[PDB]
Amino acid sequence: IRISERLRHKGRAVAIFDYERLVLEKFPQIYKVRCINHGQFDDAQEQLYELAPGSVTLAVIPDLSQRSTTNDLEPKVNINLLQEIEKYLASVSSPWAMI
Amino acid sequence: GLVKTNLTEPLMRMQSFELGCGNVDEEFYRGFSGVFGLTIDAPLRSDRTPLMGTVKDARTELDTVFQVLLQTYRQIIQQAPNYLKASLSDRQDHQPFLS
Amino acid sequence: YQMFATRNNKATQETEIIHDKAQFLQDYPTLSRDRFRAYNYYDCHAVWDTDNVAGFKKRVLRLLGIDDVRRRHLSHYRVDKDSRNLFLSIDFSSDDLTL
Amino acid sequence: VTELDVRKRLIDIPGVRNAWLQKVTSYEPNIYVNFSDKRLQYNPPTAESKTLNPRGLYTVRLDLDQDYRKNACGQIDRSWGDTLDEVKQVLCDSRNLCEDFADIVILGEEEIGICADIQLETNADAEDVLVNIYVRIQQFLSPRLKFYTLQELLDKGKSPAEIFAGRPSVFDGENRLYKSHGFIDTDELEALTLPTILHTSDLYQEILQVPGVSAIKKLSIANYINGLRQTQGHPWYLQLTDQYRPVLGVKTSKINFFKSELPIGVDEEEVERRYYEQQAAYIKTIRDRDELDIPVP
Amino acid sequence: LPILVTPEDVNTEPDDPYLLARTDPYSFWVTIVLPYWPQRFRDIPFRRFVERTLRLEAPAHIALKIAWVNVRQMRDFELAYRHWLEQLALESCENAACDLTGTLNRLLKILPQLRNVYPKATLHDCNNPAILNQTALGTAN
Amino acid sequence: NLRKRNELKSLFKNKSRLSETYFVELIDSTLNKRDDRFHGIWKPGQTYQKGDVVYYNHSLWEMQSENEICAKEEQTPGISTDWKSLLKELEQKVDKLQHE
Amino acid sequence: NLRKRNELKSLFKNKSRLSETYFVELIDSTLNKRDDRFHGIWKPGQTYQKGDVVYYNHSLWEMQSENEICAKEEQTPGISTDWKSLLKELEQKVDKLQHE
Amino acid sequence: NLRKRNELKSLFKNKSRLSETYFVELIDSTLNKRDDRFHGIWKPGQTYQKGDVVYYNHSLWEMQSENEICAKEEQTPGISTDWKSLLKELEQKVDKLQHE
Repeated sequence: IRISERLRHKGRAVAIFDYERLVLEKFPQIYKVRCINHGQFDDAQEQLYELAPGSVTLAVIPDLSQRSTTNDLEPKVNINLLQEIEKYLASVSSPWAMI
Repeated sequence: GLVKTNLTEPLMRMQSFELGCGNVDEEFYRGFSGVFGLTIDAPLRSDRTPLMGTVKDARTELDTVFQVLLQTYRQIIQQAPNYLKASLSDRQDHQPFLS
Repeated sequence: YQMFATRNNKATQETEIIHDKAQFLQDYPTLSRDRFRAYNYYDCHAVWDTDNVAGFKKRVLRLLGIDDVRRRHLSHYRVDKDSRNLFLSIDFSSDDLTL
Repeated sequence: VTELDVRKRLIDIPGVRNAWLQKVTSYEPNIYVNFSDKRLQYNPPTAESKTLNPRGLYTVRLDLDQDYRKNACGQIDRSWGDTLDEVKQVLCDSRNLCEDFADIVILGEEEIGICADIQLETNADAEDVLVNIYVRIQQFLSPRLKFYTLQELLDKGKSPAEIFAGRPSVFDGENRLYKSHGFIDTDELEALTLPTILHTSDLYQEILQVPGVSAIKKLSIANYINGLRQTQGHPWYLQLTDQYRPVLGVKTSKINFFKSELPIGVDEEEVERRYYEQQAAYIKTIRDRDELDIPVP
Repeated sequence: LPILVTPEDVNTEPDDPYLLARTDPYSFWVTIVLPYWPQRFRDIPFRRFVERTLRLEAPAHIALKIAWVNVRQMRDFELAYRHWLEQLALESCENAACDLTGTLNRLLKILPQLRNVYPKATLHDCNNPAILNQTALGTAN
Repeated sequence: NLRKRNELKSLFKNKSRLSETYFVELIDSTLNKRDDRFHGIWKPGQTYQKGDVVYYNHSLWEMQSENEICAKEEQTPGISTDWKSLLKELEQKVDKLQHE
Repeated sequence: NLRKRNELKSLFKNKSRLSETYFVELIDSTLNKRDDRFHGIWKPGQTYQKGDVVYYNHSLWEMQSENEICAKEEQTPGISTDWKSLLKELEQKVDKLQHE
Repeated sequence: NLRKRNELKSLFKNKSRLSETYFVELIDSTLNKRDDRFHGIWKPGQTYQKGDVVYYNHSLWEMQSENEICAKEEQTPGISTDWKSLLKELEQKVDKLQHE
């Protein structure tokens, strides 16, 4: 599975398929992910802008199949892991993309 | 490798110096360039220097050629000692009268 | 997808699918490798009626089933101005038997 | 696709020693937005306005080697026009969607002059010590990258997926597409950047490593451009000019030598000749298929 | 190019993702022009599936503009587009272009004018019924 | 016309300040290919005006047309009827006498 | 002669610090109409020296007189006996042969 | 080709800061004797390339040899077989016709 996916995205992130598969392989604790094209997120307002050329946004869900938490119907991901994924993706993509 | 990176222009300058004084050793340059695979074209006459200029200009030119030649010479001499034991332990078909 | 009623025998459809798959498999590595590359505007001999186009065009046109990827004219309709208004006829005015 | 992937391609062009990219953040001509007339214009509508810089443009900074070839009439000169043409032809053949290149800039160089008072050991010779100082400082300031063969990188334990990550294909069938000198190590590419501030302690700790040097009584540095001193100097740090690479100014440095409160003479011109002679050599050549690809058994 | 702003925008931030998209029409924008008359391109359900495919393949951070045009505007675009490409190449290929700016200015006047073609509306009751979101209005006379 | 290389080189030294008279003397003393009508070797992609002089193969040519023209790739001095030269008229005339 | 436009354009940038050298290369690399003896098109009001070359109608002319002259309005190359040209001597000679 | 002396003189004024566009326009608008192939009068001690044009006595000469050469004090256009000219071929041909 890993090598057949690499033979297609070449280890670089330029398209919806590339962002999604590069995350699911490196971080096994994610269950599902979605790549949003040309979209930006505003932290202060908690608003997403649907048209913003030059930005990319991702939304992720934790696994939770072998551990229990305080809200299993609307779970969250830890803040340190959200930053760890942004750094990895910034190193294998264009310099002009904001993630 | 070293010779292919470094020793073309010194050869051209030496050959021009020799043509200036009225005699060229074509066999030497042909042999050297054929052995190492270089390209030394037909030269011009440097009858301008260094027997026709300030004794400093006459000094600088000669030192400038000598420095490059000696750099490459020293690099080879310095790197040689690191291969002696491998030149022995890498075969089982040495001549018996030497082994 | 077959938009219109297909009169091809099932054997012909399967043969066409095999043909298309073999061609796609032979082409793939260069369709994938340059998926993010733009056209070269430095090449002053390859402006029109050429394949000097972006990889995006090549991939998308292959996925939709169009087999000609070039900068060609796509408009073949023109409007002219015709000033010829003179017209010959011969007649026996009896019931307009005319040529 | 990324910055290092372009640096590795530029460094593989004959005549280029290193390269850097920079984003364009100020675009000329300036463009202003007129809200009253709802249009873009060259003029500042309010004289207090912002310039609407468009995004997607790069600035290429080149470091060229100096060939100094001998002319037909007997002199020495340097010509780089063909290198600029080749760099442009290469770059315009590899740009991505929605990106362009604004300009290409050639970097200059600064000379760093060093003034110092060194105490020597009894069993020492100032001449060789000074030669070693010049060699070590020059190696410190201007490192060069090494090109590898595929096999000698595989012998370091790197999987092919990490070696071929960003390279464009060299061969298509039996046709060579471009000429290549080998592979560059990413870990070493990421460590070569342009500094802005020099710190004297980085020279203090390396001068203290030469055999025969006992203690450093005085050390300071100064900036030279075009042979003229630009400033007065500073004991602890120096700021560099944006467009220039630091090198060692051997002709403008002065290091005094004292053994137990007694001065010792040094033949400086012979030191300079010895410094030129002891420079290390390097290999940069064109390689064939056997050293570039991996055939089917 | 046009920018589509109003005076009330002078009191907001220039970095607003919605405002910045309107005042900066030069960054990560791409235009695709297609003819409408071919018989597979006259089918609106097919027309919409083709648009979706183009958006999946394009890079993540790039936005597209897609227009389906008639015969009059397809020729007006192709002639101006061709002449600008030839002049752009000559400046790069040894500074040999003539009238580069004039060729550009004649292209910036056609891009804002491209529009999609839809069939005319006719009311349905109990031969081509009007369907909401995919029909155009006529004129009084 | 006024100054030589060794006189112009005397105004641009290492510690001096610039001034407008230096550039006036620099501009007047070199050859202005627009104002003195001489463009060197013919190149396609240029624009020329009435009276320009250009060197093409083994001849100097003056442009006759009074309106500006764009130097087209496949219009070259000798093919078109914009340019003119005497070394070709006289050449053909002497060839004729030689043949006669 | 030493540098091209693309090499000279490489020394003058906003973020570059200039010097005496750049101007030496600028002056040596362009055409000095005084030192290389070529003035383009004839104009009245100039002063010329022995050896100057000037283009007047369909011919290049070299000045013969050894002392400086002022280009007078009603003295023009062909009328006066200062200038000279071969495309006129040869022209007249071939005209003579043609007539004979 | 783009600008005149009176337009270039307008960028260097009593209170005008420098910029790179001024020098771009200065370099493009004057004659670059390397890139446009024209060197004026022949001089001893200069190196030439294929295609150069040079004025020697009453004639313009183009270099034929494809490799760089050096102006030898003895080798002068007309003596050597590097250079070429038409005003000499035609001259000799018309002289022949005149004699015949």
